[PDB]
Amino acid sequence: ELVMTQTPLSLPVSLGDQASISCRSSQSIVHSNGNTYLQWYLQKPGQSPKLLIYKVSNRFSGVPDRFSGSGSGTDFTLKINRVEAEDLGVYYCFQGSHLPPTFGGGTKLEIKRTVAAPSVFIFPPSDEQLKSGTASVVCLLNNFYPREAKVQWKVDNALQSGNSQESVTEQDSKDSTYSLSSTLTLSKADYEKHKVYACEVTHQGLSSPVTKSFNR
Amino acid sequence: ELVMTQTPLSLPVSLGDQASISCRSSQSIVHSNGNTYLQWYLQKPGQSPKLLIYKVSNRFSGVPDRFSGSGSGTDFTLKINRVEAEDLGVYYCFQGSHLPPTFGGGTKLEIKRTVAAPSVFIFPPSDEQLKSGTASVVCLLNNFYPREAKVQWKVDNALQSGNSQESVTEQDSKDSTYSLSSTLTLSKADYEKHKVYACEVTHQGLSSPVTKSFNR
Amino acid sequence: DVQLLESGPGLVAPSQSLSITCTVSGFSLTNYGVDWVRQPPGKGLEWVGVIWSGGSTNYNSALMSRLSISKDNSKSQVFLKMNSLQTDDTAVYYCAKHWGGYYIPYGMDHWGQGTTVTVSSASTKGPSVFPLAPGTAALGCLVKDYFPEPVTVSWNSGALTSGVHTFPAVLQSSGLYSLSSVVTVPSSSLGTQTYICNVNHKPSNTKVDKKVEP
Amino acid sequence: DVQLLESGPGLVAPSQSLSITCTVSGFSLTNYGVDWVRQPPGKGLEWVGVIWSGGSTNYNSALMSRLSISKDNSKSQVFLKMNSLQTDDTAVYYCAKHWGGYYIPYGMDHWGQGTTVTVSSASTKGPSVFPLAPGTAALGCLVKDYFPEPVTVSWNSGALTSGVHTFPAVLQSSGLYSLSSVVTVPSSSLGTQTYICNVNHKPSNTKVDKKVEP
Ligand SMILES: Nc1nc2ccc(NC(=O)CCCC(=O)O)cc2[nH]1
Ligand SMILES: Nc1nc2ccc(NC(=O)CCCC(=O)O)cc2[nH]1
Repeated sequence: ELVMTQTPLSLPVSLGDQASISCRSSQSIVHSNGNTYLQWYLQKPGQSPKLLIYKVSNRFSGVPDRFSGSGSGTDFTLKINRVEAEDLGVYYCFQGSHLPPTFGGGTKLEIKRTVAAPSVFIFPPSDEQLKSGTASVVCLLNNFYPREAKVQWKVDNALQSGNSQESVTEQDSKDSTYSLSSTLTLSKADYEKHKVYACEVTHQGLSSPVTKSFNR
Repeated sequence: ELVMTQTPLSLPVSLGDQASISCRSSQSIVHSNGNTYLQWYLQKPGQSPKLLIYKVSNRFSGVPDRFSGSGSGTDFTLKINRVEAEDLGVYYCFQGSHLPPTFGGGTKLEIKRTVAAPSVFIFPPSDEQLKSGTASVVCLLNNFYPREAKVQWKVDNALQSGNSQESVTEQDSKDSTYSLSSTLTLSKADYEKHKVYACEVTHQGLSSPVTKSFNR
Repeated sequence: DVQLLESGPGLVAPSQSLSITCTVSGFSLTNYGVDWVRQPPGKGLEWVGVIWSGGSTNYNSALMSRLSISKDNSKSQVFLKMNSLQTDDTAVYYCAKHWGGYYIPYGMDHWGQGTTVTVSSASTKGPSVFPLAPGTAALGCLVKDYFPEPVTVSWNSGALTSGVHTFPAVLQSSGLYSLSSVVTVPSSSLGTQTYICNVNHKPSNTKVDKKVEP
Repeated sequence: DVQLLESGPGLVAPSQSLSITCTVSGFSLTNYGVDWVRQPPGKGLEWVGVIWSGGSTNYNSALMSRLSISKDNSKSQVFLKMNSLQTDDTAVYYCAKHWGGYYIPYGMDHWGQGTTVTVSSASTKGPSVFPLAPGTAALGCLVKDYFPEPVTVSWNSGALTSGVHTFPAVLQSSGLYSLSSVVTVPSSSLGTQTYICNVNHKPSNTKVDKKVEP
């Protein structure tokens, strides 16, 4: 069975730069009828894949001129002349010359943009939630770049560990930023034992670590 | 991120034939010190992996002369002459020239041997199991080849469906055979409702189906 | 207009069977082959099978023993059925329309949104939704303790779109998922406008609208 | 003589942390690097990380934000620690000794037996063991309703090894595993010899011996 080998696995690229993604087949994908059925798809965050290129080099309708496919036999390339924010996603090559057809492993396009510090917000547990016996405290880091950030939880200045979880969005398709939630979970009992709840955020865009806190 | 492409994914080969496995790298794995650190490992059923070849072509101690590695740059082959039952397993190539090191996807070597018909046994549920509320009736197909086998349950000649599960061993390292279990699971109540439990087996080494049954 | 939409059970127990229906619109199944493609969490696309226009099928090698695909041309429905579900089979399943060529398509021009299948012996649980009370103000909803994926979240019945971040759910040690949706809004509007998050969890048939006040 | 043996918790809940120790014998950690390699169920080998003889480490890209490897040369122990465990992380984890070369090893000469980590919120359950009762006679043991993997089975405390088949476990709709082990023996010995199956389930600390009779 044919293996399709895509490289790189991830491709950080600055806005406005060139991009080149490679797909190699383990054998020729030239069909005996002369056609070479190699396609490229882009799957954006939250979306279903969409056809970009078919038969190696033909652009599907709606696909901007910026995208082009080339190659032959076993060696194929997708190129993007001037990467834009909206080109963010996972590109997959696909072969239908040989049964069974197969996808490549994917190349994750990440956009490199300028530094943007997060806006930091803290939310105490809702009254509604307390009424059910649990206490979630949420720290929100909104619209930042790069992805790397540190969020520490402190309860009456006692650094927390083991009792919180982070989620980070996929990179944004319009401004190439990220957002991040850190949720601290405590029993209602334990929540009501302490006064000061602090979210402490470290990020390259900030001049110093920023603490957001509240008193219960 | 260097990708290692190993083909084929599965490699059926007759006893005493030559097997040939391919490993291609996404870039040259010739180190700047002139060595190319490509290794081949074999992982046998129920075993930890074991080193066969290092530095493309060198046999690890104990490795029979039947195994030979070759290749250069980005293209590498493992060859096994006179394939033996003990060669059965999953072969991986592995690259240590570049950080991070990477394994290939593996190649499952399956031995093709002459046809062997299963021996068939049926087992009633134990009295212990019934007195806890469930009846497992087990049909065993022992030591056959090839893998494909048809097991049908009949209860008082009623063909059963949806109430059974099948497990098949990995191929055997000494005689290249398989064994299969088919488990028919029933409520104690439903089991004590019927008399005849029949396991009916079709296989290529049999000239007709073989039924094994018992009366409760 | 071409549309495809997968429908399935959401949660299936291990060893049991998965039936999914792809309902198709704006083209005829008598004329187009359809593919099934799946995507395991955080992994890549995997080709599952094809049912051609004329009705013949081909399958993924790994899955062919446990897989069947069929269709009803008159109903515009394609059916995937898989037996002996393993945890591995947890994925988003997609059906996709063929485009181009005669015997081999040039590509898959339309895809459904996908249906999420979780293979697990756990039972369905609907979420609890809690408000995250507020020149920029952030507000949100905490969508907590549900199983399985997915939940969908909107704000003001979809009228509110800019500044919404619905975070990927996180699996808790309880084995239940939790996620939050936040929106950024003008501080001036906090007195005037109401903000309602509309949370939907189809496997439990739960639908919540939560007003998020200061 | 060279040995490596991994030790871990068996079952870890999602979001929580994993600690594995690899204990080594017959060589010194001050002289050899050791790799960590994992194998998810039914999938290939994945390199996880390395701690070099001098103590520096390198990690897998996908896991490195959540991964640390350290060691204690004096105690001949290497430790892997991973945070925020996902269902994905379910695998057999192996440590492996470097062999050959100076800065870059030629290969991994010796590997431990591996240790099975299941990332799940379910609780441990020890197995129920029922007899499968008998020129050639088959007998067996039905090892039912345990969680997580693995169980080991032997016969007559390991004296009986030929003709033993322990089938891969099947995951049932209850979320519990079941398997059977069978042994093939001389019918004539069904009156002279006793047959006992020894069943070990480390994650539940459960050990069962079952005498199998006609
Ligand atoms: N979206 C797609 N689904 C499929 C299914 C099968 C495809 N290719 C083939 O069947 C090629 C067979 C070649 C031959 O044997 O003539 C190609 C294909 N593309
Ligand atoms: N069993 C193995 N574990 C490892 C870890 C790392 C390996 N390779 C490298 O570190 C390459 C470094 C190349 C260089 O010298 O710059 C190679 C390797 N093999």
